[PDB]
Amino acid sequence: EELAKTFLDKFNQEAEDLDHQRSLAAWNYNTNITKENTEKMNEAEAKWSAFYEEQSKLAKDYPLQEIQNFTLKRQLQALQQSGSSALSANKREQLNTILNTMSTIYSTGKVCNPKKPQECLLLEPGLDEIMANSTDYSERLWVWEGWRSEVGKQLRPLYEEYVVLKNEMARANNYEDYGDYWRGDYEAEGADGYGYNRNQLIEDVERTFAEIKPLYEHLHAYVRAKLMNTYPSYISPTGCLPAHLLGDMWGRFWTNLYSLTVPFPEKPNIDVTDAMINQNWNAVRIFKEAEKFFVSVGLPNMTQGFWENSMLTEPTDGRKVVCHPTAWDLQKGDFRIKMCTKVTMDNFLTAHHEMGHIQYDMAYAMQPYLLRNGANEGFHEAVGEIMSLSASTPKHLKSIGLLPSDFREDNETEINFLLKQALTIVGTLPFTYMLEKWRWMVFKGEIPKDQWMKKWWEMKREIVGVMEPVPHDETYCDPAALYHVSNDFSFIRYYTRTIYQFQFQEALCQAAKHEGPLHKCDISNSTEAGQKLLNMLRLGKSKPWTLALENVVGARNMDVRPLLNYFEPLFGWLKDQNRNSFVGWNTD
Amino acid sequence: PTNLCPFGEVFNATTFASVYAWNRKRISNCVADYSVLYNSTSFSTFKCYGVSPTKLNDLCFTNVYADSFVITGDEVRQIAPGQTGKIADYNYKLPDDFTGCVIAWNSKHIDAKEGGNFNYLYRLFRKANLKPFERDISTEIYQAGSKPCNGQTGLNCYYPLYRYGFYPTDGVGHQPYRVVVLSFELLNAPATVCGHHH
Ligand SMILES: *[C@@H]1O[C@H](CO[C@@H]2O[C@@H](C)[C@@H](O)[C@@H](O)[C@@H]2O)[C@@H](O[C@@H]2O[C@H](CO)[C@@H](O[C@@H]3O[C@H](CO[C@H]4O[C@H](CO)[C@@H](O)[C@H](O)[C@@H]4O)[C@@H](O)[C@H](O)[C@@H]3O)[C@H](O)[C@H]2NC(C)=O)[C@H](O)[C@H]1NC(C)=O
Ligand SMILES: *[C@@H]1O[C@H](CO)[C@@H](O[C@@H]2O[C@H](CO)[C@@H](O)[C@H](O)[C@H]2NC(C)=O)[C@H](O)[C@H]1NC(C)=O
Ligand SMILES: *[C@@H]1O[C@H](CO)[C@@H](O)[C@H](O)[C@H]1NC(C)=O
Ligand SMILES: *[C@@H]1O[C@H](CO)[C@@H](O)[C@H](O)[C@H]1NC(C)=O
Ligand SMILES: *[C@@H]1O[C@H](CO)[C@@H](O)[C@H](O)[C@H]1NC(C)=O
Ligand SMILES: *[C@@H]1O[C@H](CO)[C@@H](O)[C@H](O)[C@H]1NC(C)=O
Ligand SMILES: [Cl-]
Ligand SMILES: [Zn+2]
Repeated sequence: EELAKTFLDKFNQEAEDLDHQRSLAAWNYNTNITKENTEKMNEAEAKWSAFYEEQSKLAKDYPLQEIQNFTLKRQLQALQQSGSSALSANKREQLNTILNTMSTIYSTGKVCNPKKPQECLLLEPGLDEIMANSTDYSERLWVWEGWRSEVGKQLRPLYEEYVVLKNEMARANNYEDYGDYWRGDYEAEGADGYGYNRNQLIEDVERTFAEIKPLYEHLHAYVRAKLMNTYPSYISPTGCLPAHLLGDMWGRFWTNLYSLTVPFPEKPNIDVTDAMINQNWNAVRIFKEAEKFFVSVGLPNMTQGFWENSMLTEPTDGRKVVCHPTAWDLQKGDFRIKMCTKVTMDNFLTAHHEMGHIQYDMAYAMQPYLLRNGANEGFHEAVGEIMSLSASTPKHLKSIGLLPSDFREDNETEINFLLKQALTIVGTLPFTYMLEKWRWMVFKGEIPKDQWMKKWWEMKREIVGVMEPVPHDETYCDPAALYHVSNDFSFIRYYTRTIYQFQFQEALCQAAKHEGPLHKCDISNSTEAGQKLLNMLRLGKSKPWTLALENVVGARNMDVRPLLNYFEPLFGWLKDQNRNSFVGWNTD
Repeated sequence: PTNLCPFGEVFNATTFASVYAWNRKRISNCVADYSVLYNSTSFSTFKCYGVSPTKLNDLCFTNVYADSFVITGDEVRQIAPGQTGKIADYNYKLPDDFTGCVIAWNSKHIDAKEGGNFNYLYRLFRKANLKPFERDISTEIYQAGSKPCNGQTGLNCYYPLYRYGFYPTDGVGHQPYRVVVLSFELLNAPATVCGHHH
């Protein structure tokens, strides 16, 4: 019969044993960047790739349509379909050389002050600051145009080669293109009303986006109004936002426009970061607090190894380290978080997010290795933000921590809070959907390489209401200058994550019997809501996500309504501010 | 009986047996203080079936058998009567009528080390489950399929032993544990393995 199972246990045990060794090699790099430590990663990164190619091919020996137990079939299909880069010897290694070269050209980017040529700066510490802190248009323009000039253009020939070999690889695995391969993540077979085809996704993305667009349009016109105060004569009242003038290096989040857009300046601010400095909070205590949050809903504490093996403080060893936050599942009950956590409110909030991922890793280790993952790529980020929704409410900040508890929480601070939320969450939705709609089109061939930038900026102008300072011909590769694009990461997950968040937090809060506005809901102290979430995490990828969603929110696809409900008060407010102005944007 | 039962050799042994190759010793004509066993906080697991540890110092048995191997912490649940899984099925199976005491303690300090320690093995696959107290050190190639193996590792033909990799960073459930199973045997024979009180 199905000897596949007796094959799988063999894979399950050889997988974790080496992936354990891969993870350890990678972690020793990220916390201690050496020539020796970089090299050892490649050896383990080499062995793992070699290991998969044989299992992928060996998996193909077993036919997926003889397998009846859907849980066993699901793992088999992942092994024979995914990672099955049986492409060609000279192309499994050309692709890898392309994938390192793009990854490291981005990592090693340095652009120079056009007026101070010997002053050149990396993105990861430095240029990011200008783009989060500056209001000097010309200053932002060169940092923006420079990165897109210096690193983007070098990445353009690589992206083109990247495209062909990836499309080839995905063709070999019975996929229309790499985009199809990527969307495949949301595919799920149950043949019982829980089935989901890849080509439902673009329909469901464009369906929900249509519901989000009003809200975004109003958040856009409001943010445009307050920004003409800072840049009169560069922002037209009727047109697009310049791309270099948003929260960060791309328009990815609008968070750092809050200073500029806060509805009610004269309300005392809500930023708890000074209170921690006053109170001598340090990295450890922030996580001890996030631990209390999870414990309080009935999730486990952290592991002892998490404390001893994690990196919370950026080292003063002179040890050079990648400070970008991540949550590591190293396969052996060894969970760690890698974060240069400074004593702020925003870090406090992310430490809740990133410990969200650790909980989800801990929650599904009862699964065979091939099923230790989130039900789709959207589920892990949704699970970490669910945490920040509750821990950022004023109700939470009072109770455990240092909002003063003499704090007035009225309609004016609530609008202040929602606007802060929308800038980061609702702002990112157009930016993210427009990016995957480019890539999907590029992989599908709907955009010739002779019109990549021509059709990128056009799409930016049409969908994000964002436009570019300087005109870009086909020598630039602007999308390549975001990390996920040049590091070959699927991106629509940050969209689907966003809709999931509010589906969860609504149903979860209803289990916590919270009454009133969904956005003042804090789940803390609710073992009832924790158990509701803990059930689905445990499932991992072992059931179709459509079934996993319903076991929490009682729905089987993206519903935008909770997100609309969550921001309902900010919607009415924004529509009043814009009431006798233009809502939308010109495309000239 | 005057001389002391050498349980100390079993427990303070420096070297410990891989589990498919599990070590048995018979303890035979001696008097023991079992208190030194239970009155001790090294032991994560100490479960007894058919006996109650506090009374083991009154009780004489005809023989006691000490089986000792290393296993991961999560697997110490498998060393029990009526239990299932790759250890209980393919390396060590206790009988449903077991009267004795599984004893286990964490041994990350000795049996795990930086880079990994791979000196321990276990049997992922077998044609049939084991018999109770059946030991099997075969290195024969497992064939689940029809096409045989000629000592050939390939489609449906797998080498039956895998190494533990024990690292200091490993989560507690995957850290090495030393285990010791004491069987207290009652035959209609004279009984010379006695607790401290006659
Ligand atoms: C992570 O959290 C667990 C869970 O602890 C419970 O939950 C937290 C949130 C608090 O409410 C605790 O008060 C709860 O107990 C911790 O595990 C517990 O650790 C404590 C020690 O701090 C244990 O208490 C001791 O138990 C001794 C006997 O142990 C034996 O029996 C227990 C219970 O049946 C069994 O779990 C264990 O395997 C042993 O066989 C005893 O000598 C002593 O006097 C005291 O009672 C408590 O038993 C543990 N509970 C469980 C369920 O294991 C972890 O310590 C914590 N980890 C970290 C890294 O902080
Ligand atoms: C051996 O250990 C046992 C416990 O396993 C000890 O007795 C128990 O432990 C408490 C200590 O808090 C004693 O006060 C009680 O008498 C026992 N508990 C119960 C519930 O009865 C015992 O004392 C130890 N042996 C010796 C000789 O001290
Ligand atoms: C970083 O790697 C080198 C390589 O030997 C090692 O000597 C050094 O101690 C490492 N740093 C830490 C903090 O372990
Ligand atoms: C599939 O295999 C699992 C393995 O534990 C089993 O529990 C389950 O009952 C089987 N059948 C189905 C329909 O899932
Ligand atoms: C949890 O319970 C304690 C008990 O008094 C309470 O003070 C705290 O505010 C509760 N948590 C939240 C988030 O309200
Ligand atoms: C050796 O093990 C025995 C068995 O419990 C114990 O009584 C003895 O104290 C041990 N020797 C030590 C700890 O030096
Ligand atoms: Cl861009
Ligand atoms: Zn994350």
